[PDB]
Amino acid sequence: QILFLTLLMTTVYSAKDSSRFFLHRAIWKRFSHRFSEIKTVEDFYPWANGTLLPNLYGDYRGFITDGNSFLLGNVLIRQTRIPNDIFFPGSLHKQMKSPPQHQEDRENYGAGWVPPDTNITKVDSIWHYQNQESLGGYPIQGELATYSGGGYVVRLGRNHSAATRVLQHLEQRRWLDHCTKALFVEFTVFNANVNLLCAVTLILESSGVGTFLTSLQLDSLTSLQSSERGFAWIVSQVVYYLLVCYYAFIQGCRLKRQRLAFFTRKRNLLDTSIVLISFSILGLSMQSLSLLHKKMQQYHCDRDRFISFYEALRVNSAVTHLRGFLLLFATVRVWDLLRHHAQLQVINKTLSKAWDEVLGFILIIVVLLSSYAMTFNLLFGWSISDYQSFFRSIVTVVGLLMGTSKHKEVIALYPILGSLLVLSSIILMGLVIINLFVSAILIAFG
Amino acid sequence: ELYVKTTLRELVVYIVFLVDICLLTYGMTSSSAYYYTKVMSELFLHTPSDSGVSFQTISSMSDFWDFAQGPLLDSLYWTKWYNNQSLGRGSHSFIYYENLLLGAPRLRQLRVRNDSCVVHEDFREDILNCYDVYSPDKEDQLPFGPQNGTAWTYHSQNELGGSSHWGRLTSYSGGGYYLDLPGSRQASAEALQGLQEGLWLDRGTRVVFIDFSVYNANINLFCILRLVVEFPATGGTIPSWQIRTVKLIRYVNNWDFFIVGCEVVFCVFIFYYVVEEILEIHLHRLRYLSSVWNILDLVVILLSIVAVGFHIFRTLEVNRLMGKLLQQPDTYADFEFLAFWQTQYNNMNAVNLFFAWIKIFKYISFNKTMTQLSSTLARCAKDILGFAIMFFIVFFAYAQLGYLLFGTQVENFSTFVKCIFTQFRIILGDFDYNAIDNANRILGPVYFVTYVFFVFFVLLNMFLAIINDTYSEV
Amino acid sequence: ELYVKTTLRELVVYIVFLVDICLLTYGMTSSSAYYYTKVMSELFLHTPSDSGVSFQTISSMSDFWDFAQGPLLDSLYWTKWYNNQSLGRGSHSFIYYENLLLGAPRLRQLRVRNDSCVVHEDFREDILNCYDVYSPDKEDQLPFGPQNGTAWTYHSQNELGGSSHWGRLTSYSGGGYYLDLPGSRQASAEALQGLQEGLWLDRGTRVVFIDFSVYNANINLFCILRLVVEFPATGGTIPSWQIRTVKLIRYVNNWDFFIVGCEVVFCVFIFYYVVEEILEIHLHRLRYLSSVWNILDLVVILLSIVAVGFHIFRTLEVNRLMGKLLQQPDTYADFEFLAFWQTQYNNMNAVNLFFAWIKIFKYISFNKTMTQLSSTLARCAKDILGFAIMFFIVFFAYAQLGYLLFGTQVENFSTFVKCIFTQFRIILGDFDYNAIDNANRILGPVYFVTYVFFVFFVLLNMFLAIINDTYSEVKEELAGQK
Amino acid sequence: ELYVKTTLRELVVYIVFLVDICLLTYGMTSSSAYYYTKVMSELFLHTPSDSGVSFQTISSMSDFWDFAQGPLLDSLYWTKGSHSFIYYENLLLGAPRLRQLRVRNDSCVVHEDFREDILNCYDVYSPDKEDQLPFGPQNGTAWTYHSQNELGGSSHWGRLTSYSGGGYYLDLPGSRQASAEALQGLQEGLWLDRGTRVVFIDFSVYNANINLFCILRLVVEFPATGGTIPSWQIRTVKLIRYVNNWDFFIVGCEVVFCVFIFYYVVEEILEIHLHRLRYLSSVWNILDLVVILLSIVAVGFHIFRTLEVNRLMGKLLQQPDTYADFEFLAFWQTQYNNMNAVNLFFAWIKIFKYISFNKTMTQLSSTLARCAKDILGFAIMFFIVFFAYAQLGYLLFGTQVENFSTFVKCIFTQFRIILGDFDYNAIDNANRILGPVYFVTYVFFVFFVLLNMFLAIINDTYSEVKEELAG
Ligand SMILES: *[C@@H]1O[C@H](CO)[C@@H](O)[C@H](O)[C@H]1NC(C)=O
Ligand SMILES: *[C@@H]1O[C@H](CO)[C@@H](O)[C@H](O)[C@H]1NC(C)=O
Ligand SMILES: *[C@@H]1O[C@H](CO)[C@@H](O)[C@H](O)[C@H]1NC(C)=O
Ligand SMILES: *[C@@H]1O[C@H](CO)[C@@H](O)[C@H](O)[C@H]1NC(C)=O
Ligand SMILES: *[C@@H]1O[C@H](CO)[C@@H](O)[C@H](O)[C@H]1NC(C)=O
Ligand SMILES: *[C@@H]1O[C@H](CO)[C@@H](O)[C@H](O)[C@H]1NC(C)=O
Ligand SMILES: *[C@@H]1O[C@H](CO)[C@@H](O)[C@H](O)[C@H]1NC(C)=O
Ligand SMILES: *[C@@H]1O[C@H](CO)[C@@H](O)[C@H](O)[C@H]1NC(C)=O
Ligand SMILES: *[C@@H]1O[C@H](CO)[C@@H](O)[C@H](O)[C@H]1NC(C)=O
Ligand SMILES: *[C@@H]1O[C@H](CO)[C@@H](O)[C@H](O)[C@H]1NC(C)=O
Ligand SMILES: [Ca+2]
Ligand SMILES: [Ca+2]
Ligand SMILES: [Ca+2]
Ligand SMILES: [Ca+2]
Ligand SMILES: [Ca+2]
Repeated sequence: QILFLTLLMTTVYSAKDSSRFFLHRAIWKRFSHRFSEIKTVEDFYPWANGTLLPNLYGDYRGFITDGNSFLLGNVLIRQTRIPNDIFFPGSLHKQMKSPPQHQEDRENYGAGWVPPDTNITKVDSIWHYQNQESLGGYPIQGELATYSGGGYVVRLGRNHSAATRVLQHLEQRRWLDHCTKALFVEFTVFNANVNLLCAVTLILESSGVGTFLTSLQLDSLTSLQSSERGFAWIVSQVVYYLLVCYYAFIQGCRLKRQRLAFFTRKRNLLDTSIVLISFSILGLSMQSLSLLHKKMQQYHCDRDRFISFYEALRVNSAVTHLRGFLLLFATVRVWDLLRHHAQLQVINKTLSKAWDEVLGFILIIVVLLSSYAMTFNLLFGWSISDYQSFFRSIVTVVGLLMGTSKHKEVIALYPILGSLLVLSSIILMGLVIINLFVSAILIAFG
Repeated sequence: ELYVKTTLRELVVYIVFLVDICLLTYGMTSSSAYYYTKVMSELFLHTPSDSGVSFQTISSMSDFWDFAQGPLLDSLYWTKWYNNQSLGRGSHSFIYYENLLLGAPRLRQLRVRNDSCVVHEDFREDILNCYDVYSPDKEDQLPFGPQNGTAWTYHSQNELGGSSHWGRLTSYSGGGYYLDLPGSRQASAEALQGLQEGLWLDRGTRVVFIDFSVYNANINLFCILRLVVEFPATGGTIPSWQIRTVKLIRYVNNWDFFIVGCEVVFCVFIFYYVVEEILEIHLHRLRYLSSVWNILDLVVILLSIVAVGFHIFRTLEVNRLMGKLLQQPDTYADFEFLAFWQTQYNNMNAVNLFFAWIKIFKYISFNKTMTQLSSTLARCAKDILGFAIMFFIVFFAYAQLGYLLFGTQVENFSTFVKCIFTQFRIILGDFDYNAIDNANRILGPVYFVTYVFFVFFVLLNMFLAIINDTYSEV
Repeated sequence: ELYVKTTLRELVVYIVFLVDICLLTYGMTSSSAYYYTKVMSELFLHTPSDSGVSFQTISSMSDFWDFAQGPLLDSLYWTKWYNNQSLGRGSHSFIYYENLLLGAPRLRQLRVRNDSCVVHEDFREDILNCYDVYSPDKEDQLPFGPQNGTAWTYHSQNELGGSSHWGRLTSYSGGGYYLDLPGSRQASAEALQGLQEGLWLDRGTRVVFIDFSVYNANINLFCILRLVVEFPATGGTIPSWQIRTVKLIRYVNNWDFFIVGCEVVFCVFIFYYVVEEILEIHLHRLRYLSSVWNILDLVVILLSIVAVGFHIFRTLEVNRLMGKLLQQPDTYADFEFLAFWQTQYNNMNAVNLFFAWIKIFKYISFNKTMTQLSSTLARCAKDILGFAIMFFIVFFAYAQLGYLLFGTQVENFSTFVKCIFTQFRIILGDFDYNAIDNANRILGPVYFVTYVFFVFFVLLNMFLAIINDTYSEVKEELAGQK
Repeated sequence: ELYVKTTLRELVVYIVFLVDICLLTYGMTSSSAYYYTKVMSELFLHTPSDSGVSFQTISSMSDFWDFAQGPLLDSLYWTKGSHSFIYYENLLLGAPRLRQLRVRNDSCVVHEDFREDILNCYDVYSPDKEDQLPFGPQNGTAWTYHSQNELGGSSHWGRLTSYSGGGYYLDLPGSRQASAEALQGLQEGLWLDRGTRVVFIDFSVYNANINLFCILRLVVEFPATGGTIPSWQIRTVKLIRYVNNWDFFIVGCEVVFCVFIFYYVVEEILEIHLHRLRYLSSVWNILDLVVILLSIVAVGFHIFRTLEVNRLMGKLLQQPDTYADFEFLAFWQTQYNNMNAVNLFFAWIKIFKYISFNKTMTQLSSTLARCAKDILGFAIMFFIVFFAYAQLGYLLFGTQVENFSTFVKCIFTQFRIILGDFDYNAIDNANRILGPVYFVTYVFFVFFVLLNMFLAIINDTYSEVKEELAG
């Protein structure tokens, strides 16, 4: 049906937002200032005091850094550790040790990371452990690991006064020391000028050599109304969602009269999936808005408490991923509906001899790219950043083929070898295309 | 063979017309218009203050006042040599000792209403203000602050005889809250101090303009500067600028007095080409509309007419501006309208010349010099259309996908049109992939690799299709 | 195969000639000539002052005096070690402790006249004087300032013994107003202060040159420095420089008493090639001007004779300069003329060597038809001429359009030939799309897209045209035989 | 079509060898050898001093003494015994060493007209003209010469000269105040004067969480003309430890690889017995013997590496406060890496002697044998003009541009221009007249020879089939 497909594509090509870019950009620009100059955990305190507190409490009571963005609740600082297993190598060079990779801290210590006293429980201290279930469940995927959702937790916020109080109380007592793995700073913000709820996480994680990597993760979600997006949008969507139900009924009465062979035809698997996805999208959208509302119900009871909006943002990311698939299926279905009602065969069956050119030319490709990717990764993977791993090298070699990446540093590093490798590539491709010419000109002559 | 089409009597006449319009359009471009723009933009956009805030790196309102106090009055007002000996010419400011500052600079501001939107139901007793994005119907028109001067009351677009402006987010209207800066530098410093103490820039502010103009008489040129700062409803600031070097007065020396003869012969040539094109349509009533070389003649005629009209418009407008500049100084003179329209006039002249050259390509002919591919795509015009649609539907699907996956973290994907042009540029070998790999660690590489393989597939198919055609029959 | 032609002996003597000229060219190029220029150019152009003004970031008449009194005198005059211990050799500046400063540096200036304009009547009451852009006809020759020194009166080009100079805006003359800087750093600071106090850079100034030169004896080399600042009619400054490393003194070594043995061979080989290129004219009275090898055999002889002629002039002038430097120090020695012409001599020698290398196909040529192509010059005589004068029309139309749209904003489109080369580089995948998109975000994209589509179209057209033509003629040449 | 070649057994016993040779080259590589290099480079090359002088921006002797007494000592000494832990985790091994190579006082006799101003002359560096006498106070180990055999060391092919291995050295003491005192005493007397030609700073660090050595060498060359040219080499070494599970696995696969190469060499010499002649016909046999050679030298270096590392560690803990030469190990481990990558490439592409794919890996040789004697005469014609352009570009530019400063640099610059990596503004600012001409004519020459070769092979095919069809 023409109307059904045109409505689907205008409902996927629409629903864009031009403010989710500028919000992310403003926030990232302000909070990432001088963040990457933190190497050791000794520097976190000048940075926190200089470019984290002036932005969290920005000269309008409640908003971050210019007004325009309300702060929702407390600000959390969390940290996961490795057990203080006293190493002090010193005279330990013969039979050098292997530090364990099975270690995390889960014990309750007491002030100064010492043994605790005879109240063995799990109190809410900055020294006791907090379960992920007790906490807002959210495993964070950092850059060189996937840290847990628990740890040692402090909350300092809603003034500028209490923030500095606890920031000078943490440093005086050595809360952050050398047994500290990743550290996280978490808060949430709401912008009511362009209804958008953003969650900000700042990750300071530990590498092998004593030094830290810094990163930001922003995630936003638009809680408008899902229905009050204005006129001329509700009408198109309502007719589209009525036609989706029509087609669902069509495919239902088609399956009942079949009981089988429904999965043998492409024209059936391509519409049922579209129907299911179109239903699930609106289902999950209503569900996300409900989750947000009932989590605001908690905020209105007692603010001055940390709140995690992670469930709503996660189901919203599900809604987003279910749109790439809707778009893909719609494109395939449109292409088929067009190639049927107009004899528009793409290939003149020169791209096949009944099964071989399919898997007799996607093996040449894989072997050649694996060869060049492995070699480039072993040769240049210790200095150049585009060849750190095998898959980075795969993408970079494909880019070399396309032209977006240049051979300027691999020639500046290893001229004698890098030149011969490029030469091999070029000779191979030239021979391939010359064969493609001569076989073609010899076919149409014999 | 390049045998000549329609009689030499026509080719020679068109050659004369072509060289005439070339003399016209190249006699009015100056060799020192790039360096003028260069030095002026480098003086106003790059000079930093103490704390190092240049206009290109403004990021807050405090930064804005930092720039507006220090390196804006220091650059606008020049009253001493470098050895602190005073220049002779008094009461005027000559920037770089050569460029006379015309009139008075102007600061303008466009505000939004305290209640342009309604806050969400949950945050209705925590958030008390809603400031929508800019729109001409949501625009504060009430006094604020001390509520007295011209910087605190609203002036319509017809009181402030002014025009629109296409910024980086929207198009802004021509009215609002303004202030004209006075003669000396200390008076301007005090005026700006008064604008900053009583809080002129609050969260209702959406855009700020700084307008001024300069004239150089050594070369005969104007430079009109407009510095814009936009404050989105999402927070942040975005600076931009328009610096237009133009020639509004254009009859000073003898080389210019020669150009009036070329202009007269241009008008008589247009008269000839409009009487000639009618005797070509008086015969062929509607068969005339079949030749493609006839739409081009109409377009060239139309564009020449429009240029001839803008000539006299510009003359009258510049006379009025100079009069009002001389009679009542210390007032802002709207040079930006004339500058914008002169720039558009120059663009139109460039396009018209580009089409004149193609018409010369029409007058002479070559038997078959590049008709070789046209022949093959006139013969094999069915499968190439299938390939065109199959390439375009996937191309747009990929553009939308790239807008979905990235486009909150990367700018090149923040808009559908930006996605289209970013893909077009990928095809040519110009792309920073590390951005989209930081943005998404799994689907970044997938997007990139599948897109590149799709492009290569389509090109391979097209080549195998067209080279398998030059060998069909023998 | 390798079809060696022309009485192989001739090849074995041309190879000797080739080896001789490569011995004569590479025996006078130093390997340490790049690291001389590098340090002498990063000392004088990248050294900031207290305010942070290098020579490359001069943008006012005040930055010029910030730099000329700070990082210039600091770098010119070296008199102590890095531990504040005085150098041994006194009353002589040894830059970087190795490079001897020859003579005295010179500051020269050219200014423009006062009434060299018209002040079109609308502004005739506000603006009173108009100074034009630089041109020799409109040039000031009167005294100004205190009106008595050598920095306040005008000296013609024959009086200074000067020469032209090609800058970024125009080509300046040789005369002007100058000041020599002799003696210590304290004697130069006072002179520069005197020039600043009484305004030396005023509204009429159009260009300022700073010239000097150093000599290095470890490796027998000269570095001649000329730093130019141009003050356009619009205001501001444009800094540029020419830093030339040259070997003006030839023989001090043991290798060089051998290379002279080479060069006398050169001067007889030339006599062997001009005495035979006249016999061919005697035998082929006017058919001698048929091939182009007899045209390259004239250019190479001419360039060789010109080099032999320049050698003598260079020797005489370096003797004159070295004598003047010794007989009266504390004065400016004009080394810039000789450095310029030595660089031009080097350029001409490199071109001559390139032509001598590609003249090897005249002797030892292979046999792929003529060049495995003339097969396509069958129907090219009427097709390629039609294909070029139809591609260049549209190419130059695009060039003009790009110069008229952009060109007041983007530099690559500042002039016509700049747009020509910019488009040539766009074809090769070397473009800056953001500049074009900012200059005009409606016609910029249109220009770019239509241009790349046009070039892709003509590429595809040429390719399939040539393959189709060669196919057609091979097919008909098969058909004609049977 | 797609079919296994020449038998089923060799293909499986080769896809076993391929899988085994991929794990032996990923048991040497670490994934934290790039973070480590990045961090140590950021520490020692980018950290600025007061006056803001990094190592990358040293341009005189004053800048050298500002970097040496500032950020070098600040980056080499941390605390919170009698040891240093950089960033708390990277232990400093032994003592850092400064070394200097000088040149004689009378080496490059002055011209005639300048010998009354300039008295003595110092040539460029070369082992012939070199200074070996004491200077300054003539007292310590930094003011006397020690030959290359005493200071057990090797040449360094850094820049302009390939410097020797001896010279005048100083081993920095333990604490920071003692090193500052030593460097100040080294400066008060002119340790760097007109004779100095090169200065090396060598040290090494060891991280134990990840198992790595970072070996740093910073070179500063003082040309015969003045100023300085700095360079650096930062390398990383593994030091595998044999307790774990994975390491026992790696020992096992090591033994397997040795067995495999023994099998392959015996098979090659076994089938050489059959059909002695024509054995040089196939290129695959050349590939096999190449892989064999590279594999045996691989195991050679693999044993020598362990020998030298145990020697180093012995000397290191037996007597600290001295200098432990890690530079030899780093250099040759890098060469071993570069060789193993190539061996892996060859082993990967050696599977086309096996399972085969059609219409490409059948007629590339069929077309290559046909496209010969018309391309060998097309390569002798391309390289003449290629090297003519190389010399023209070396002589036109090359006093101003670095990419044209020597001949081989011009060769690789032209190669990169072909690949599409040029800096046109540099060439254009060097010469405003001949820069553009050089560029344009070179590009046109390349495209001309490309399309002529294309047309040559096309017409070859045409003629061939025409003579093969209507003959
Ligand atoms: C935090 O920053 C403010 C302003 O930068 C400063 O006054 C205060 O002393 C700082 N606190 C510490 C502990 O340095
Ligand atoms: C600081 O915040 C705490 C709770 O977060 C509150 O009790 C206290 O009144 C606040 N102080 C000020 C000065 O607002
Ligand atoms: C600037 O000029 C004034 C008056 O001409 C003088 O008092 C002052 O010393 C000069 N220099 C400055 C302000 O640095
Ligand atoms: C918003 O602005 C208006 C402007 O007159 C003012 O009257 C009002 O008090 C402001 N605040 C609120 C909460 O409306
Ligand atoms: C505002 O304007 C009124 C009108 O004259 C005047 O009385 C008042 O003083 C002005 N206020 C200021 C701050 O200038
Ligand atoms: C610099 O040299 C002078 C010359 O005697 C000396 O007085 C002064 O102390 C030195 N300053 C240093 C070495 O910092
Ligand atoms: C204009 O130039 C003339 C020529 O020397 C000079 O006499 C006159 O004083 C100048 N006028 C001004 C205002 O400088
Ligand atoms: C300065 O000028 C006077 C007269 O104008 C002249 O006699 C004298 O030689 C000049 N030079 C000086 C005083 O150094
Ligand atoms: C060269 O240096 C040596 C140092 O061993 C010194 O004895 C000799 O006098 C110097 N020669 C000259 C000519 O200065
Ligand atoms: C250094 O000089 C001292 C005298 O100042 C002497 O006793 C000693 O032997 C010399 N050599 C050394 C310390 O190696
Ligand atoms: Ca017509
Ligand atoms: Ca001849
Ligand atoms: Ca290993
Ligand atoms: Ca074999
Ligand atoms: Ca490329």
